[PDB]
Amino acid sequence: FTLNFGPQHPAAHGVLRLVLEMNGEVVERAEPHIGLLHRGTEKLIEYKTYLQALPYFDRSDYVSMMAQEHAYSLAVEKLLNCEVPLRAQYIRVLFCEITRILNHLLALTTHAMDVGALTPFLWAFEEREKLLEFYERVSGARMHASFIRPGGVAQDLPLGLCRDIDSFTQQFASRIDELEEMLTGNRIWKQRLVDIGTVTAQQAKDWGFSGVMLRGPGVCWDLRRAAPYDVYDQLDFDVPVGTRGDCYDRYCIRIEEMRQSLRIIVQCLNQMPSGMIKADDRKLCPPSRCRMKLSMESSIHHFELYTEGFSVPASSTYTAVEAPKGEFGVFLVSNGSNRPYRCKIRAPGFAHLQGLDFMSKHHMLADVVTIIGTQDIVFGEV
Amino acid sequence: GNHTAKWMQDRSKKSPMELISEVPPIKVDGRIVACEGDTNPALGHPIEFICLDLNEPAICKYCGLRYVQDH
Amino acid sequence: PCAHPEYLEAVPKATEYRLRCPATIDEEAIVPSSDPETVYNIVYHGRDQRRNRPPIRRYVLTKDNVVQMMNEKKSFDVSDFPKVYLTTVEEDLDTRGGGYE
Amino acid sequence: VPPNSANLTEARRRVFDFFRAACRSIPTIMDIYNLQDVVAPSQLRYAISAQIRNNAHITDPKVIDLLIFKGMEELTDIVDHAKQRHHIIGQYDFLKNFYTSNY
Amino acid sequence: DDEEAEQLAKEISKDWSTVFERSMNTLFLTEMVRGLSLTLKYFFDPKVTINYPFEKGPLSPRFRGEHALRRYPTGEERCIACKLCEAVCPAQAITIEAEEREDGSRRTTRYDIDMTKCIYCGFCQEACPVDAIVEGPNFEFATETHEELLYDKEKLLENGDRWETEIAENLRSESLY
Amino acid sequence: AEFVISKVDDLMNWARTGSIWPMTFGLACCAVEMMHTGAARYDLDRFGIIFRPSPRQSDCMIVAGTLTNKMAPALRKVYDQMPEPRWVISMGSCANGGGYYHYSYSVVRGCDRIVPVDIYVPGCPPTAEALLYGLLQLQKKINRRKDFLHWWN
Amino acid sequence: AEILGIILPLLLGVAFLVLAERKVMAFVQRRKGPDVVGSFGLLQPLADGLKLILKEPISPSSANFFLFRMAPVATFMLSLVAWAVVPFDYGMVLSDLNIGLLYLFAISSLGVYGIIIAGWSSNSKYAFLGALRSAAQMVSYEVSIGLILITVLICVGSCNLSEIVMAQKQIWFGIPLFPVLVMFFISCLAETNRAPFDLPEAEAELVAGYNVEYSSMGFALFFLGEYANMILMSGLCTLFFLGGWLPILDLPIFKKIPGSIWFSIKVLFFLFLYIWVRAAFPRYRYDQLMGLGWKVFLPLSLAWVVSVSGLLVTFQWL
Amino acid sequence: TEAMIRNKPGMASVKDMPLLQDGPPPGGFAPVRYARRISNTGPSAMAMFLAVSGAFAWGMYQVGQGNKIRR
Amino acid sequence: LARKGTGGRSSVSGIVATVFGATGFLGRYLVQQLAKMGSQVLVPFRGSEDSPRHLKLMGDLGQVVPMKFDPRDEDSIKAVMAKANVVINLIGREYETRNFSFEDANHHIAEKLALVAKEHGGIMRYIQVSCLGASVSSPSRMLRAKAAAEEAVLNALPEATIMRPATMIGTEDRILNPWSMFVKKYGFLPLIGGGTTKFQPVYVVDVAAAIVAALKDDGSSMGKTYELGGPDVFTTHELAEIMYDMIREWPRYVKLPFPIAKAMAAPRDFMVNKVPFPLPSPQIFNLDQINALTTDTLVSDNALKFQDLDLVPHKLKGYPVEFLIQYR
Amino acid sequence: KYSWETLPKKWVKKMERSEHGNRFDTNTDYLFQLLCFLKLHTYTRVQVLIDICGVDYPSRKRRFEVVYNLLSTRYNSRIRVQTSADEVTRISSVVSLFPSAGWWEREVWDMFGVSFINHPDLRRILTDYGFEGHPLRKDFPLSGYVQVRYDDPEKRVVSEPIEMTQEFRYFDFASPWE
Amino acid sequence: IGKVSGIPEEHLSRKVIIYSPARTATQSGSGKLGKWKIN
Ligand SMILES: NC(=O)C1=CN([C@@H]2O[C@H](COP(=O)(O)OP(=O)(O)OC[C@H]3O[C@@H](n4cnc5c(N)ncnc54)[C@H](OP(=O)(O)O)[C@@H]3O)[C@@H](O)[C@H]2O)C=CC1
Ligand code: SF4
Ligand code: SF4
Ligand code: SF4
Ligand SMILES: [Zn+2]
Repeated sequence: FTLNFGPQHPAAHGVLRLVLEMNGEVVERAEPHIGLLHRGTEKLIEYKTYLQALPYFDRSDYVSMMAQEHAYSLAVEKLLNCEVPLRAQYIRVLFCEITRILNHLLALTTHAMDVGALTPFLWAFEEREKLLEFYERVSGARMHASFIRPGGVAQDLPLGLCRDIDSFTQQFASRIDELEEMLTGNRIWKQRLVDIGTVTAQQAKDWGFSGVMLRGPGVCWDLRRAAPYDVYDQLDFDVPVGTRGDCYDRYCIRIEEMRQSLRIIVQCLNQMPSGMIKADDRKLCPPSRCRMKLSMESSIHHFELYTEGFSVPASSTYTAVEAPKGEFGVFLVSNGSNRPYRCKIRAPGFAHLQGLDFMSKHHMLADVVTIIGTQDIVFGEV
Repeated sequence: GNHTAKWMQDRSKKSPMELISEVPPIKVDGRIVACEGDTNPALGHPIEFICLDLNEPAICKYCGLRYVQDH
Repeated sequence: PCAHPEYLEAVPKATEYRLRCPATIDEEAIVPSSDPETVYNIVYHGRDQRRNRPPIRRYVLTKDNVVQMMNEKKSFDVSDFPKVYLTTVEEDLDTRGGGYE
Repeated sequence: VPPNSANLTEARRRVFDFFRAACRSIPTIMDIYNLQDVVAPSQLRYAISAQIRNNAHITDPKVIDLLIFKGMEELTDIVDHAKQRHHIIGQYDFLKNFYTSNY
Repeated sequence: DDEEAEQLAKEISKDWSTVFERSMNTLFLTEMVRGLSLTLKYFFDPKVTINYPFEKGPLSPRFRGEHALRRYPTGEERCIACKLCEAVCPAQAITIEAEEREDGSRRTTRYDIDMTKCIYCGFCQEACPVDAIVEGPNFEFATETHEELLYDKEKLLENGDRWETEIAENLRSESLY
Repeated sequence: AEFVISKVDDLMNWARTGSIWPMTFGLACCAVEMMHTGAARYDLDRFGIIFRPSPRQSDCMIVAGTLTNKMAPALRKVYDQMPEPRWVISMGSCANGGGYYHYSYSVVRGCDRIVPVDIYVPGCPPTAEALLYGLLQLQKKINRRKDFLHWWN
Repeated sequence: AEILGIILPLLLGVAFLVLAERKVMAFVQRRKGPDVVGSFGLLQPLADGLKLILKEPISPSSANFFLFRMAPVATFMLSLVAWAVVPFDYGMVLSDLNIGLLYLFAISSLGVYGIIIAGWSSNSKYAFLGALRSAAQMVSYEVSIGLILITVLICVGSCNLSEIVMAQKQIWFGIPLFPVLVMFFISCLAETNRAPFDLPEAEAELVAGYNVEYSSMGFALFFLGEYANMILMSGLCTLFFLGGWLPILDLPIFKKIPGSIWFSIKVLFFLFLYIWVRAAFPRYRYDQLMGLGWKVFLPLSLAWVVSVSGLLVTFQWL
Repeated sequence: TEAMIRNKPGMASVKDMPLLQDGPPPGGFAPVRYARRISNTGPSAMAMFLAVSGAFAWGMYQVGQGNKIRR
Repeated sequence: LARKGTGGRSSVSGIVATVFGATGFLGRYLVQQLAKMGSQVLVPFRGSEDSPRHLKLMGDLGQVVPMKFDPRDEDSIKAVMAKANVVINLIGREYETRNFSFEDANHHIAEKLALVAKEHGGIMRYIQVSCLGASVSSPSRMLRAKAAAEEAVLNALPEATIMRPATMIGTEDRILNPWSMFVKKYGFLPLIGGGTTKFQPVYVVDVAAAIVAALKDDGSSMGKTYELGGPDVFTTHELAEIMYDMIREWPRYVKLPFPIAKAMAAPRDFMVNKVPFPLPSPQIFNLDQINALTTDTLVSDNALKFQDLDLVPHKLKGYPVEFLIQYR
Repeated sequence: KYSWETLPKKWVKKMERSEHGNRFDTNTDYLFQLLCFLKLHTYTRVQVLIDICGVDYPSRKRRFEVVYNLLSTRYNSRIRVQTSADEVTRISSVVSLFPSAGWWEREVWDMFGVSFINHPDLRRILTDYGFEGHPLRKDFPLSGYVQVRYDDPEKRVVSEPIEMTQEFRYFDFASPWE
Repeated sequence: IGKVSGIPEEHLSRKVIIYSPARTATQSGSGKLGKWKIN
């Protein structure tokens, strides 16, 4: 018995087009259909410079924007050998972590709105509209902040942003507590989530989950502890790791990972060195407006970096960061030219949404939206 | 003008060419000027050093402003 | 009787927040571009990163080389083995810093 | 399916296999997409045969394997309601060019 | 194993005056009354809402909204036709054609940003050498018809003169970065 | 006189402009911005806008995100089952016009190729207020309908 | 007759309950609800209505007019006729039936027909099975409401609703049988669908879960029906358990004690409780839901009939 | 350049450039809480059962006395 | 014309048309042909701006420019035909409306557009669309008016093509869609006059393909009144036989003598009397459509057919009638 | 590296790198056999197929290069086994070893055309349903061949005609002197 | 490998020109030579 389970609530899971082969109410197999959001991203990037390539990444995962620009930047610094300053690293993490918070605040309470709890959605989205007052203030666009450029980061924080991020972090433990007091204790929540989509660790490894769905099963594997790719080796934070694997562990993790991300934000705030914002290598970082206008040699680079590009040397690397969805890695083959060459984007949600087939076997049809909830399936990456 | 008749169809607001051809040329001292832009060297064009050896005013290519030697 | 242990008193409504609106330049930021040691010393080939790298050394192995290597590898003693990334789980409630970071 | 086409013989064998499959599947094609009135089974067999014959001059076995795979893909997406029907009905001298364009 | 796991996870809470605690917290729905109480606290608290047309959300001088071609204080469009923004544009929205005007100084005969084919990433504002193209904080230009949304060659992007009073402010405050 | 017709059109338009429930084809991030425009700060339930989860009963359809060539038939099939006094809002550059992906093979060059559009919310990630202003422009498009005066020709 | 004076104000009550729910459930979410249409959204219900009325049909289909064009009429007529016996104040019941309560039980047993028929006439297998699931839920929390009413009936003498609200002059049955009010509310939540218990009413599965031919009138009538059934099943948690129209009896000098105003205040409390409890709690999945009406609210309802019968038989309190 | 963009009149040297950018105040920010401080200071298991059972014993006695008055 | 392109949807065809009846059943196919072969279309609409919305697509970013105009007020028709070289006229009604009478909607407009196009010297091809058999002394006042329209568009503007499409079938048509939704009166089809009428319907796509084919043609097809008949000369009963093949229903016709019908359509003919209320557009029973139904003059004589446009019409079975499946 | 000593020399056939992530450019025949190694091995335990990156080199003779990434959650290392298969060479599928390879190989076949051997359900995952052509190749034009889709008299249907759009402007930024 | 490549028929009868782009005469630098391109 085949059922074309589509997007239950649009605007939350946009193009979800599962084709469930059911058995009464018990689902026997879930066959997701991809491509409804397949923009030509892995082709369009081959046609544009390494700078023009960056805006696609904030548009790859639309609920955790800067994590993908941070995964791309670290793939055009893996090749460029472009050492970025300490302040660029600290800002880059303070925003990758603000993005982890922006994602878990959505991927928890959009999940909690698919399950049925209507209010956590709107509380978490007031919180997200506080964090977009930081995105929009530091770069310009509330969602797609093309801000974490290859060398360092686009431009320094405004002169009042750390004070505001602090005044937000002080009041954010309470918001997590409310999102938690409203959902963690509920017997209507546990019942809707405990023993739902349980993934034994061998399955989370096999299906390349590598995210909050690889730390549910108990595999202690965070690419901020495994492969520290910034000040992360300096910052202190504990990676919460589940013990059962059910969608109630992944929720409890995403609601603790939203507190450890608060620890990382507070650290990045309390220790942010007053250094240069971009790599001093002005052939990888366009010089400031003031310098390119006054200096002829800076003007030449501002011209050959906003038209030509880097021309990062010939290589091929797989740089993977811990994006909120999971291990978002961008395999970036680079022909010597200024344009990338098959900038393949390993995006979790392409490996997670595979897991829907075995996660939601023998679960009731109303659980198939809870699974899609805890996978944090955002179809931009799929 | 005719070039300005390609992008502007208003023809009531003065054409930028006239707005810059009606500003007087700026007297200066030396033989080279800066014309960094409006006033703020960071909100104007890249600094363009103009030569004033000729008698006629030498326009700044980026801003249209005109400079004369003022000996 | 709820999640208010004199700590939710940090409430969401701020009412004094972004007190200095962004486009108001009370303090003019500086945002250093280059380190002071690299302002009047613009030698680049030392600082270069794009092109200052050893060239790719792609040398071929023929059967002789690999049979030599297999015969040279007499035994796989410990420390010729990849180390395990040891990670165990350990329950902790709020002990890191006392809940205050 | 492994490319057992180490020769044109196995490839031709599986070409005939795919041809028999498409022919014996024409019933469901006519049913799901309602061509049993516009098109005759003779005509659909004619079209499938003209397809398999239009690309008959392929001395390469692997290219024939891939052609049969594309054909099986097309069929499987026609059998099920994956693609629509208004194309299936469509799937089934110099001067007169000069007057129109320059190409 | 799940059978033994259940037996043990239920033999953990197996001492009187603990079975009673759990029974009175699953019968007098007590986890749920802490949900209702929080929900009430938020029912009575002030509302984080904004009656939009009259007051609007906070922005920043770096905010990227409607593209505006700036002008030099003394008229003269700031846009010398270098085509750097046409080059840097990721979506290739800007189409620039250049002609030496009769005055002799280069200028763009055609400067058409296609807003629909535009990602509002601010690359044009960065790439332009003289700050000729900047994004005005407008962001309120929803158009009834698509053809209007294609911003014409240097005529509608020349409406930035109205927004110059705010664009000049944002630039005077952002240029420090 | 005609005044009664003018007021009955004002009334019909006030209804259709007060309660305008859109089937929010929230594909991609502009659905995340649309969710912020439905969220606590910029209420859309204030202006009557109630995000319907079904095309059956909906006055509008705020298509957002990249309309993929594969989600084009589904968008058209959804638009064909809205009740006739329907409108469509394109939100984001990818939905209104070709956008960042204008030249992508799999991306339609703007939903204006599938559904007839009535208000294009501009800006690739429109500010939540910008989508809100696009809807406050759709409200104007309603207030300029006067369908009764046209039924009387 | 005077049935207009109980249907028209109830129609206005339902129309303004759609707004009361949106607005209260919005205030909960830290946001003002419908607030532009009227002075405070007060005209928003009229806007929703006048919009649904002016929406052209998707297909006329006036041919099939006896099958499912009178089934929403039936559901709504039942939800409205169960209002006769509900007394708003002493001698304000429209028809004091000496078996009033059992008549409400029968009206529910016919609402089951309403749902089943209006779901079967929708020739959609998914929507029909959804309507059947919703009917089985509405009828499985009806044995629990039945036994809860048998409790509040043992406490009272007769089924006469005016007596059940007159039998509380000493104390409301909400104070001694509070555990029962919680079970009647959590059942009235589940008998009607609007609840933590609304998987058949999961936002999408509801619209595609009642009919195929909407034409707007069907959509409004189902929601007008659900909101009247809700005003009713909240006007029962306030007759039986809360004092139907009884004050706290302190007899204040400031308060002249109107009856219908007290009944109104209490039914407002229970409507606000419907909303609050829709906001703050996740859905039950209809597979734990049916396993909560049988395995949780039937044993805990049977026990209560034996407890309130025992404790009233031993000590002659009957 | 970079010594003509960050002036600081004087300074005798390329170091000691102004360098005024955003950061934490001297001494860092306050210690921010991140743990879950959910206060369980409500009515206990008892006191909730004994409030309920006290009511279904005195309130039921009141129901009985009200039944006596009504009879 | 001055064509610079390859196909359409971004090409140019030098045809900046003003399809006067674009917001109509024939108009949506003709506009799609003209704007899919890549040519501008200045669709003028009469009332609600929602009328030509379904035409803002099918044309690439200004290839279809819907414009507002009042039918009785010129200086607005001249504004719609300001920048135009082709002017097709699809403005016609089958039912008298209290405001616009049969002549004021079929003849006194086509003559008016003809004159105001003549004045606007530059309209290369002016196509005039009227029903087949619309010759004077035809019973239906719609056809007498549509004949006077032809005679006044040719006189006031020679070399003006005149299509004569017979009843056109297709989606959202006025011939089959009223019969269905009256089969929804329990299979009861009231074929009037006993189905002795002989009329040649035609797939509306092919009428559009002919209207565009007289534009792409050379100097010919100017002043030559075609007759876009179609294949398979049918009878009303026989055409109804094909509907019941698509919509799954059992043929349950009845015969209606013409007096019975004209009495059943005697109401809705007081249109000029009932001023304070417009009547609901008589769909199936139209006294004038019935007067036309009487005499089977709706057959293509030796006048120009589709064959004189290198064009052959589609049939009326299969896809060109598959819009009826939505009634099953 | 330990992995190269134990691995049969024939399996790492063509190439081997030693930075930017190490790779074993192997042969298509020994691939799933090589993927069987590095997994289910005590000292090399990958277990996690992170990614399968098709890469198209038009100037090669074996056009494509199916780059299998592999993470080793145990030893915390990442190896990138590669291959090389042209347009008509069915390559071994590793969905049997790492079941995540299912969708990645569907995408590699869809984008490129590198059919996978004994891969169950090898069906176009990303591109349109009636899609003909393989996008992420090099010779596939950006705007696609026939990929405009508009509504028309064929109501409720979006056609798939030949494509026409504002010409993608390719900018020749690449400068001499590299 | 033309038919399996999914390219439409009308674009496999195309006539191409396999040149090697000459050096841009304006700039005397050979860093873009030796890259044969189908035209
Ligand atoms: N339908 C048929 O079966 C047949 C029709 N024809 C002829 O084909 C042409 C188009 O047919 P079709 O589109 O179906 O016809 P419709 O009756 O649907 O009308 C089509 C167009 O005519 C316009 N129109 C009609 N009367 C007036 C008026 N008084 N003032 C302004 N505009 C007016 C309509 O404007 P609006 O939409 O705003 O009312 C619409 O744009 C007409 O000449 C018709 O007689 C030929 C053969 C038979
Ligand atoms: S922001 Fe500027 S550069 Fe970027 S796409 Fe838009 S117009 Fe082009
Ligand atoms: S806007 Fe800037 S980049 Fe574009 S042409 Fe003008 S000066 Fe050059
Ligand atoms: S237009 Fe921009 S913001 Fe909108 S969906 Fe597309 S990429 Fe996202
Ligand atoms: Zn100047």
